[PDB]
Amino acid sequence: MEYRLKAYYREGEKPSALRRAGKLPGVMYNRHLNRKVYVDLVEFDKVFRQASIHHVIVLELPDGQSLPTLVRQVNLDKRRRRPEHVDFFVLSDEPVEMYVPLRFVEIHRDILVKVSPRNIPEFIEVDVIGDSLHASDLKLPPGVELAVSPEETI
Amino acid sequence: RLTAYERRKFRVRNRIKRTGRLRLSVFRSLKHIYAQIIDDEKGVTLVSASSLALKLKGNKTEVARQVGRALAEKALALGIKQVAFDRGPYKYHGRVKALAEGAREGGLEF
Amino acid sequence: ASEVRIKLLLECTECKRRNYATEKNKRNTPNKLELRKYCPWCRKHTVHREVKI
Amino acid sequence: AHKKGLGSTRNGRDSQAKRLGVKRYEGQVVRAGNILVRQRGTRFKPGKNVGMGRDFTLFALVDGVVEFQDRGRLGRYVHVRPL
Amino acid sequence: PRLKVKLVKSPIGYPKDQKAALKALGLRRLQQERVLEDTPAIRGNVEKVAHLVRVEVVE
Amino acid sequence: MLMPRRMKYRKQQRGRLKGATKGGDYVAFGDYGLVALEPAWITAQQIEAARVAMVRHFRRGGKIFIRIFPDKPYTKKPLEVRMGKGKGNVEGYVAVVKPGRVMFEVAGVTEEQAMEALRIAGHKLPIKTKIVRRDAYDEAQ
RNA sequence: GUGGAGCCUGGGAGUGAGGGCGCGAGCGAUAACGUCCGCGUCCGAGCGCGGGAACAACCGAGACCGCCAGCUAAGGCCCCC
RNA sequence: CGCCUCCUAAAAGGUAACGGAGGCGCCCAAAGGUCCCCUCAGGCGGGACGGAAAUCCGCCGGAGAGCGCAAGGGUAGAAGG
RNA sequence: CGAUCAACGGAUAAAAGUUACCCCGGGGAUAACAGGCUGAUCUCCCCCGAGCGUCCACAGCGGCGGGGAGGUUUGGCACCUCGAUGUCGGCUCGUCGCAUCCUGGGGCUGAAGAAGGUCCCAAGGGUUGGGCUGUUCGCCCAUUAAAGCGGCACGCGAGCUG
RNA sequence: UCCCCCGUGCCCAUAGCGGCGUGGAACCACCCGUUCCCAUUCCGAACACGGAAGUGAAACGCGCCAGCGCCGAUGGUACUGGGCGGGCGACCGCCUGGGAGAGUAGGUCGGUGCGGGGGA
Ligand SMILES: [Mg+2]
Ligand SMILES: [Mg+2]
Ligand SMILES: [Mg+2]
Ligand SMILES: [Mg+2]
Ligand SMILES: [Mg+2]
Ligand SMILES: [Mg+2]
Ligand SMILES: [Mg+2]
Ligand SMILES: [Mg+2]
Ligand SMILES: [Mg+2]
Ligand SMILES: [Mg+2]
Ligand SMILES: [Mg+2]
Ligand SMILES: [Mg+2]
Ligand SMILES: [Mg+2]
Ligand SMILES: [Mg+2]
Ligand SMILES: [Mg+2]
Ligand SMILES: [Mg+2]
Ligand SMILES: [Mg+2]
Ligand SMILES: [Mg+2]
Ligand SMILES: [Mg+2]
Ligand SMILES: [Mg+2]
Ligand SMILES: [Mg+2]
Ligand SMILES: [Mg+2]
Ligand SMILES: [Mg+2]
Ligand SMILES: [Mg+2]
Ligand SMILES: [Mg+2]
Ligand SMILES: [Mg+2]
Ligand SMILES: [Mg+2]
Ligand SMILES: [Mg+2]
Ligand SMILES: [Mg+2]
Ligand SMILES: [Mg+2]
Ligand SMILES: [Mg+2]
Ligand SMILES: [Mg+2]
Ligand SMILES: [Mg+2]
Ligand SMILES: [Mg+2]
Ligand SMILES: [Mg+2]
Ligand SMILES: [Mg+2]
Ligand SMILES: [Mg+2]
Ligand SMILES: [Mg+2]
Ligand SMILES: [Mg+2]
Ligand SMILES: [Mg+2]
Ligand SMILES: [Mg+2]
Ligand SMILES: [Mg+2]
Ligand SMILES: [Mg+2]
Ligand SMILES: [Mg+2]
Ligand SMILES: [Mg+2]
Ligand SMILES: [Mg+2]
Ligand SMILES: [Mg+2]
Ligand SMILES: [Mg+2]
Ligand SMILES: [Mg+2]
Ligand SMILES: [Mg+2]
Ligand SMILES: [Mg+2]
Ligand SMILES: [Mg+2]
Ligand SMILES: [Mg+2]
Ligand SMILES: [Mg+2]
Ligand SMILES: [Mg+2]
Ligand SMILES: [Mg+2]
Ligand SMILES: [Mg+2]
Ligand SMILES: [Mg+2]
Ligand SMILES: [Mg+2]
Ligand SMILES: [Mg+2]
Ligand SMILES: [Mg+2]
Ligand SMILES: [Mg+2]
Ligand SMILES: [Mg+2]
Ligand SMILES: [Mg+2]
Ligand SMILES: [Mg+2]
Ligand SMILES: [Mg+2]
Ligand SMILES: [Mg+2]
Ligand SMILES: [Mg+2]
Ligand SMILES: [Mg+2]
Ligand SMILES: [Mg+2]
Ligand SMILES: [Mg+2]
Ligand SMILES: [Mg+2]
Ligand SMILES: [Mg+2]
Ligand SMILES: [Mg+2]
Ligand SMILES: [Mg+2]
Ligand SMILES: [Mg+2]
Ligand SMILES: [Mg+2]
Ligand SMILES: [Mg+2]
Ligand SMILES: [Mg+2]
Ligand SMILES: [Mg+2]
Ligand SMILES: [Mg+2]
Ligand SMILES: [Mg+2]
Ligand SMILES: [Mg+2]
Ligand SMILES: [Mg+2]
Ligand SMILES: [Mg+2]
Ligand SMILES: [Mg+2]
Ligand SMILES: [Mg+2]
Ligand SMILES: [Mg+2]
Ligand SMILES: [Mg+2]
Ligand SMILES: [Mg+2]
Ligand SMILES: [Mg+2]
Ligand SMILES: [Mg+2]
Ligand SMILES: [Mg+2]
Ligand SMILES: [Mg+2]
Ligand SMILES: [Mg+2]
Ligand SMILES: [Mg+2]
Ligand SMILES: [Mg+2]
Ligand SMILES: [Mg+2]
Ligand SMILES: [Mg+2]
Ligand SMILES: [Mg+2]
Ligand SMILES: [Mg+2]
Ligand SMILES: [Mg+2]
Ligand SMILES: [Mg+2]
Ligand SMILES: [Mg+2]
Ligand SMILES: [Mg+2]
Ligand SMILES: [Mg+2]
Ligand SMILES: [Mg+2]
Ligand SMILES: [Mg+2]
Ligand SMILES: [Mg+2]
Ligand SMILES: [Mg+2]
Ligand SMILES: [Mg+2]
Ligand SMILES: [Mg+2]
Ligand SMILES: [Mg+2]
Ligand SMILES: [Mg+2]
Ligand SMILES: [Mg+2]
Ligand SMILES: [Mg+2]
Ligand SMILES: [Mg+2]
Ligand SMILES: [Mg+2]
Ligand SMILES: [Mg+2]
Ligand SMILES: [Mg+2]
Ligand SMILES: [Mg+2]
Ligand SMILES: [Mg+2]
Ligand SMILES: [Mg+2]
Ligand SMILES: [Mg+2]
Ligand SMILES: [Mg+2]
Ligand SMILES: [Mg+2]
Ligand SMILES: [Mg+2]
Ligand SMILES: [Mg+2]
Ligand SMILES: [Mg+2]
Ligand SMILES: [Mg+2]
Ligand SMILES: [Mg+2]
Ligand SMILES: [Mg+2]
Ligand SMILES: [Mg+2]
Ligand SMILES: [Mg+2]
Ligand SMILES: [Mg+2]
Ligand SMILES: [Mg+2]
Ligand SMILES: [Mg+2]
Ligand SMILES: [Mg+2]
Ligand SMILES: [Mg+2]
Ligand SMILES: [Mg+2]
Ligand SMILES: [Mg+2]
Ligand SMILES: [Mg+2]
Ligand SMILES: [Mg+2]
Ligand SMILES: [Mg+2]
Ligand SMILES: [Mg+2]
Ligand SMILES: [Mg+2]
Ligand SMILES: [Mg+2]
Ligand SMILES: [Mg+2]
Ligand SMILES: [Mg+2]
Ligand SMILES: [Mg+2]
Ligand SMILES: [Mg+2]
Ligand SMILES: [Mg+2]
Ligand SMILES: [Mg+2]
Ligand SMILES: [Mg+2]
Ligand SMILES: [Mg+2]
Ligand SMILES: [Mg+2]
Ligand SMILES: [Mg+2]
Ligand SMILES: [Mg+2]
Ligand SMILES: [Mg+2]
Ligand SMILES: [Mg+2]
Ligand SMILES: [Mg+2]
Ligand SMILES: [Mg+2]
Ligand SMILES: [Mg+2]
Ligand SMILES: [Mg+2]
Ligand SMILES: [Mg+2]
Ligand SMILES: [Mg+2]
Ligand SMILES: [Mg+2]
Ligand SMILES: [Mg+2]
Ligand SMILES: [Mg+2]
Ligand SMILES: [Mg+2]
Ligand SMILES: [Mg+2]
Ligand SMILES: [Mg+2]
Ligand SMILES: [Mg+2]
Ligand SMILES: [Mg+2]
Ligand SMILES: [Mg+2]
Ligand SMILES: [Mg+2]
Ligand SMILES: [Mg+2]
Ligand SMILES: [Mg+2]
Ligand SMILES: [Mg+2]
Ligand SMILES: [Mg+2]
Ligand SMILES: [Mg+2]
Ligand SMILES: [Mg+2]
Ligand SMILES: [Mg+2]
Ligand SMILES: [Mg+2]
Ligand SMILES: [Mg+2]
Ligand SMILES: [Mg+2]
Ligand SMILES: [Mg+2]
Ligand SMILES: [Mg+2]
Ligand SMILES: [Mg+2]
Ligand SMILES: [Mg+2]
Ligand SMILES: [Mg+2]
Ligand SMILES: [Mg+2]
Ligand SMILES: [Mg+2]
Ligand SMILES: [Mg+2]
Ligand SMILES: [Mg+2]
Ligand SMILES: [Mg+2]
Ligand SMILES: [Mg+2]
Ligand SMILES: [Mg+2]
Ligand SMILES: [Mg+2]
Ligand SMILES: [Mg+2]
Ligand SMILES: [Mg+2]
Ligand SMILES: [Mg+2]
Ligand SMILES: [Mg+2]
Ligand SMILES: [Mg+2]
Ligand SMILES: [Mg+2]
Ligand SMILES: [Mg+2]
Ligand SMILES: [Mg+2]
Ligand SMILES: [Mg+2]
Ligand SMILES: [Mg+2]
Ligand SMILES: [Mg+2]
Ligand SMILES: [Mg+2]
Ligand SMILES: [Mg+2]
Ligand SMILES: [Mg+2]
Ligand SMILES: [Mg+2]
Ligand SMILES: [Mg+2]
Ligand SMILES: [Mg+2]
Ligand SMILES: [Mg+2]
Ligand SMILES: [Mg+2]
Ligand SMILES: [Mg+2]
Ligand SMILES: [Mg+2]
Ligand SMILES: [Zn+2]
Repeated sequence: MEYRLKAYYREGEKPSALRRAGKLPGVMYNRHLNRKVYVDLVEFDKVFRQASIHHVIVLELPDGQSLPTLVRQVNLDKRRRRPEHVDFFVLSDEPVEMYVPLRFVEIHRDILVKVSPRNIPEFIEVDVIGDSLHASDLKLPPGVELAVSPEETI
Repeated sequence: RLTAYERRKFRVRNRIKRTGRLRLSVFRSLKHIYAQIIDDEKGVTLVSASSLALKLKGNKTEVARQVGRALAEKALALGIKQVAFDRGPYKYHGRVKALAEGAREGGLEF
Repeated sequence: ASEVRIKLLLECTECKRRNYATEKNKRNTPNKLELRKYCPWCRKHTVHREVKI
Repeated sequence: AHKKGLGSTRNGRDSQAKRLGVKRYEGQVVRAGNILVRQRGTRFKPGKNVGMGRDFTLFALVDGVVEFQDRGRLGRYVHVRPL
Repeated sequence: PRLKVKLVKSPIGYPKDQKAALKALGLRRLQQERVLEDTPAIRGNVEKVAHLVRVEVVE
Repeated sequence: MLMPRRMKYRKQQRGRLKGATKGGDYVAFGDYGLVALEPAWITAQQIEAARVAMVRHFRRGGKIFIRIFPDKPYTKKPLEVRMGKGKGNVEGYVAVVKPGRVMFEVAGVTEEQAMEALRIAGHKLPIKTKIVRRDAYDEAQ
């Protein structure tokens, strides 16, 4: 955390023309906006492989705005195994739900958390086959709330 | 989840409304009895009566017959003669029956 | 119809004319059927009795 | 030329098609008695000026115009509006 | 405005509703040009056989 | 060998085989997977063969996930018969498999153990395949 | 929308062995110039014409007659051509 | 080999094969008419004999019960009792 | 009211077989031969490398699975032929393919030599006489460098046999 | 005209489950009785009648809460009418028009007609 990605607005360009032009059709939304965007495909690839829906990506739209977003959806073309659309969720102060990784001192790689965008952690640390514990017994740093039923096995 | 009360009230009301007549609907509380003749095609009550409006008291049955005559009296005024009786959740008996007997006595056709 | 479920006529008990055709299960209903039915000849309702078809 | 014996199928029966469905659509002019819907059970329900026969057949009671109405949990009704 | 319509490709082997469309427009022989009104109902038949035909807007 | 324990109906009409796989296109459990590039009816014997090959390479180690199941009854008439007289008897089961499907996944093993095991498995398969590794695209689904 | 359109009454039929192809299914073996239906097409009856080496049904195109005239369609433009 | 239900059947109807699965050749004197009333299955907790399951009580429960018998449709605002 | 007229639009009130002693009218609208299409089955060739091979995956092998070729098997289908395309085998007479039996040339070998194994190239020539059976095939005898496998309408009955 | 309640419709869960708060003057309910009408396969529980001491505990009405339920974009995709190609096939691709389902953001603890009682 965190990363930056150029992002440009689109209106009537065909997604097929953009995809053929090496770009990634996408959308930007929250409670207050909704914009059709596109990122450059290769640029997005090297950010998302690291940022991966857990970590914040700041979009640098040409109009000067640096809007902080979380990737909320990536539809893939099932034949080619290539992304074909991205949902960038514009983060603002209101509390959001997101997936936070889990690093252990192994079912769930991450966990769903209700948090404010200020308090977005990088880690949630775990402890010490076949044994296992549940999300009930978990760390919960400042600002974060277990966004499931603790009946989840980890 | 419906109670037997609501099932009964739908059961008799469904059958009445199929005939298309103006519906003389009767509601009976522990104290008062109320009547209103209803157009279900327009969703409009055409004429009403009740012990609460007429400020009557005494024998609930004897009062029930009175609102029947009172409802009929005002009904014939506006042209309403034919009508279908709506006992809703009530047995055709006692207070409801007396109100029914009253309305006929005043000239309503049912 | 069957051997136990037999066809039968209904005869007006007042003018003796058979007016209706129907069936019964004679094991379940051994007694002769008696039913009020409208008799076209007597132009009125009347007791009708089962007879052999 | 060897010819291998063959078994047989126990199936091969089907019943005549019954030609069910709606017979007059919304906006069509009909005459009292016109059949409106052939159906099994009350897929559609008789609305205003529509009768229902012993086999759930919906039919018009007055000359007029057919109208449909989807009452949600109350069911789909067919109406005939007087001309 | 009106539509000048030239039949430039044979209906042989195409479905009958497309052959009927050509008839509604009065196109009977190849290379035949017809100027019809630019109504939505004439336009619908022109678009139906658009792969058979060449359209130009006139006046 | 795999097959349904019970079934509503013994015989299915033959499939069509159009379109990319409906689901199961992202790695869900293991680290590496084996992806179908062409459609096919994969038989239970093919699956069981690709599976044993990956076991004898993992020498009983690692984890193996099989994410296709042969539920489609496969029918064949007895030899030399004429046509007709009803449908042939069920002789086996296939899993419909379309391009993009993750058929197998492995884990608990090194990257070199898994790539080779998945390569051997694909030789047991009547289609072309492709080995994939769990990406973030996978974990976002 | 005036078309070898449509509706009504009546006279005369012939047909009730189809076939190929495209698409959609079943049967077959995700076989057959295979079989069986559905929508469409063509041959059938266009074994008349151009293309496809030759070739009913693939592509082009619906031959009233004549011309030692012109433009195009599929397909072609090194020679046979 | 006639009849019914489902699929095949390509979201009107219809649609074939020695295609995939079942059923009918009865029954009911109420299991028919009408009026009035009532509402299931199952889960859990409680209760002598008493059990997985008899009958009883509480709570939850929109219909997964029931509607003589195949299947489908329908249905407690009843077609069920 | 009397129908398992159930072959259920129900020929009579009333009805089963056989024909290699067979006949006629028709059909290549429909089977048997051969061809054709197809290639499940058949023959042959590959991919994978689990195991065998004391050791050693690959000298020789190749679990489970995967991909093809050919068109000599059995078939599937029913497209020319039922106003006839003679149908097994043999004899005679050839001719062709090569996935080669021998002879010639090679590589590898778990090739000391000799002798083999396996694969590659190679169709010029060669590829015996008998016993049994109608036989094809096959088994047997005695040899051999070898005693190949298949196509030609299961090559060849206006050439013979029967 | 506005607020509350009662009755009766309409939309057919954005209207529900659950949690909580709240209301008795009026209205409604429970309630007090079971002589009378009428009623229980037993039971005044229900249905019904005669009442008015009490209580809003239950029910109902009105609010607040998004845990469940329910609704749900935009964008992209699948598919597809019509038009064209590709592959031995299994199957794939282009143009033009149409365009889901899932899911994401998000929304919702109802809205409204008619009559009656009350209130300002
Ligand atoms: Mg930058
Ligand atoms: Mg990339
Ligand atoms: Mg999420
Ligand atoms: Mg008084
Ligand atoms: Mg009263
Ligand atoms: Mg009422
Ligand atoms: Mg009877
Ligand atoms: Mg008479
Ligand atoms: Mg008798
Ligand atoms: Mg044969
Ligand atoms: Mg044969
Ligand atoms: Mg033979
Ligand atoms: Mg049978
Ligand atoms: Mg059939
Ligand atoms: Mg039929
Ligand atoms: Mg049929
Ligand atoms: Mg049917
Ligand atoms: Mg319909
Ligand atoms: Mg009736
Ligand atoms: Mg409307
Ligand atoms: Mg209406
Ligand atoms: Mg053309
Ligand atoms: Mg053409
Ligand atoms: Mg064309
Ligand atoms: Mg075409
Ligand atoms: Mg076309
Ligand atoms: Mg059309
Ligand atoms: Mg012309
Ligand atoms: Mg012209
Ligand atoms: Mg159209
Ligand atoms: Mg099929
Ligand atoms: Mg499917
Ligand atoms: Mg197979
Ligand atoms: Mg099969
Ligand atoms: Mg079969
Ligand atoms: Mg069959
Ligand atoms: Mg698949
Ligand atoms: Mg493979
Ligand atoms: Mg890799
Ligand atoms: Mg990837
Ligand atoms: Mg999913
Ligand atoms: Mg004509
Ligand atoms: Mg004509
Ligand atoms: Mg004509
Ligand atoms: Mg006509
Ligand atoms: Mg005529
Ligand atoms: Mg005529
Ligand atoms: Mg004549
Ligand atoms: Mg004829
Ligand atoms: Mg015929
Ligand atoms: Mg035809
Ligand atoms: Mg046909
Ligand atoms: Mg035919
Ligand atoms: Mg065909
Ligand atoms: Mg041909
Ligand atoms: Mg074809
Ligand atoms: Mg095509
Ligand atoms: Mg089918
Ligand atoms: Mg095969
Ligand atoms: Mg054919
Ligand atoms: Mg074919
Ligand atoms: Mg076919
Ligand atoms: Mg055809
Ligand atoms: Mg032609
Ligand atoms: Mg020709
Ligand atoms: Mg010719
Ligand atoms: Mg011809
Ligand atoms: Mg030609
Ligand atoms: Mg030519
Ligand atoms: Mg050629
Ligand atoms: Mg040709
Ligand atoms: Mg021609
Ligand atoms: Mg053609
Ligand atoms: Mg073309
Ligand atoms: Mg033409
Ligand atoms: Mg002409
Ligand atoms: Mg011409
Ligand atoms: Mg001409
Ligand atoms: Mg020129
Ligand atoms: Mg050109
Ligand atoms: Mg040239
Ligand atoms: Mg030449
Ligand atoms: Mg030449
Ligand atoms: Mg030249
Ligand atoms: Mg028949
Ligand atoms: Mg029958
Ligand atoms: Mg249909
Ligand atoms: Mg159907
Ligand atoms: Mg019809
Ligand atoms: Mg036919
Ligand atoms: Mg069956
Ligand atoms: Mg049977
Ligand atoms: Mg009786
Ligand atoms: Mg019954
Ligand atoms: Mg009764
Ligand atoms: Mg208990
Ligand atoms: Mg017990
Ligand atoms: Mg039962
Ligand atoms: Mg049964
Ligand atoms: Mg049910
Ligand atoms: Mg018989
Ligand atoms: Mg007979
Ligand atoms: Mg017959
Ligand atoms: Mg019939
Ligand atoms: Mg007879
Ligand atoms: Mg006789
Ligand atoms: Mg006989
Ligand atoms: Mg005998
Ligand atoms: Mg004889
Ligand atoms: Mg003899
Ligand atoms: Mg003979
Ligand atoms: Mg003899
Ligand atoms: Mg003789
Ligand atoms: Mg003789
Ligand atoms: Mg003789
Ligand atoms: Mg003779
Ligand atoms: Mg003869
Ligand atoms: Mg003779
Ligand atoms: Mg003869
Ligand atoms: Mg003859
Ligand atoms: Mg003939
Ligand atoms: Mg033939
Ligand atoms: Mg025939
Ligand atoms: Mg023929
Ligand atoms: Mg034959
Ligand atoms: Mg033959
Ligand atoms: Mg033959
Ligand atoms: Mg021959
Ligand atoms: Mg043959
Ligand atoms: Mg021949
Ligand atoms: Mg082949
Ligand atoms: Mg082959
Ligand atoms: Mg084979
Ligand atoms: Mg090979
Ligand atoms: Mg070893
Ligand atoms: Mg070694
Ligand atoms: Mg093998
Ligand atoms: Mg193969
Ligand atoms: Mg092959
Ligand atoms: Mg093979
Ligand atoms: Mg051949
Ligand atoms: Mg052969
Ligand atoms: Mg060939
Ligand atoms: Mg044989
Ligand atoms: Mg053959
Ligand atoms: Mg044929
Ligand atoms: Mg012949
Ligand atoms: Mg001759
Ligand atoms: Mg001849
Ligand atoms: Mg001859
Ligand atoms: Mg001859
Ligand atoms: Mg000799
Ligand atoms: Mg030879
Ligand atoms: Mg060679
Ligand atoms: Mg040699
Ligand atoms: Mg040598
Ligand atoms: Mg050697
Ligand atoms: Mg040695
Ligand atoms: Mg040596
Ligand atoms: Mg070699
Ligand atoms: Mg040689
Ligand atoms: Mg030789
Ligand atoms: Mg001898
Ligand atoms: Mg001999
Ligand atoms: Mg021999
Ligand atoms: Mg032998
Ligand atoms: Mg030797
Ligand atoms: Mg030697
Ligand atoms: Mg010899
Ligand atoms: Mg040979
Ligand atoms: Mg030979
Ligand atoms: Mg040959
Ligand atoms: Mg042969
Ligand atoms: Mg032979
Ligand atoms: Mg033979
Ligand atoms: Mg021969
Ligand atoms: Mg010969
Ligand atoms: Mg001879
Ligand atoms: Mg011979
Ligand atoms: Mg000869
Ligand atoms: Mg000869
Ligand atoms: Mg000859
Ligand atoms: Mg002889
Ligand atoms: Mg005012
Ligand atoms: Mg209310
Ligand atoms: Mg309201
Ligand atoms: Mg709560
Ligand atoms: Mg309170
Ligand atoms: Mg409350
Ligand atoms: Mg109070
Ligand atoms: Mg107080
Ligand atoms: Mg008493
Ligand atoms: Mg309360
Ligand atoms: Mg929610
Ligand atoms: Mg909805
Ligand atoms: Mg949605
Ligand atoms: Mg959309
Ligand atoms: Mg697609
Ligand atoms: Mg399209
Ligand atoms: Mg379609
Ligand atoms: Mg269309
Ligand atoms: Mg298309
Ligand atoms: Mg092609
Ligand atoms: Mg293939
Ligand atoms: Mg496409
Ligand atoms: Mg596509
Ligand atoms: Mg499109
Ligand atoms: Mg579009
Ligand atoms: Mg949606
Ligand atoms: Mg979105
Ligand atoms: Mg949300
Ligand atoms: Mg949400
Ligand atoms: Mg809210
Ligand atoms: Mg809510
Ligand atoms: Mg509110
Ligand atoms: Mg309301
Ligand atoms: Mg209203
Ligand atoms: Mg008001
Ligand atoms: Mg006031
Ligand atoms: Mg007011
Ligand atoms: Zn009489």
